[PDB]
Amino acid sequence: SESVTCQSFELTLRSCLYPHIGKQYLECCGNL
Amino acid sequence: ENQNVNMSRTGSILKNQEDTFAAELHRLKQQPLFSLVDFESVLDRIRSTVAEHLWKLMVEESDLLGQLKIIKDFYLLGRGELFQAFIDVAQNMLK
Repeated sequence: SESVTCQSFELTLRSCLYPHIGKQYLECCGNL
Repeated sequence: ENQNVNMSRTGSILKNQEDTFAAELHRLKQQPLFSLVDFESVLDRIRSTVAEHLWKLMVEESDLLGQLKIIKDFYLLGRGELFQAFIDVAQNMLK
């Protein structure tokens, strides 16, 4: 949409990747 | 951020106040100038709606009114008889 409402920028995407890691780190330990 | 993410003050995982915050961001960046009233009247809105949601947090999780009369009864000694039996016994072996 707009850049200035998306602020800013790369630590928000990185804090999206850590639950993407997390949804495998949380589901592996259930199987262990 | 430490304990639990649905316990946030602004409303960040659990509410939609941060999209109101996004609207505030849209309002405050395109302005080329700066003054005092426009900056500080919306310093209310990032504070006041945030200052009430944590008040509506700690009422229900704790029974607020419980321990905050209990902790005063231990220090200002509201239960007056309930410590004198301690004082009578603690006198005879603090000698």
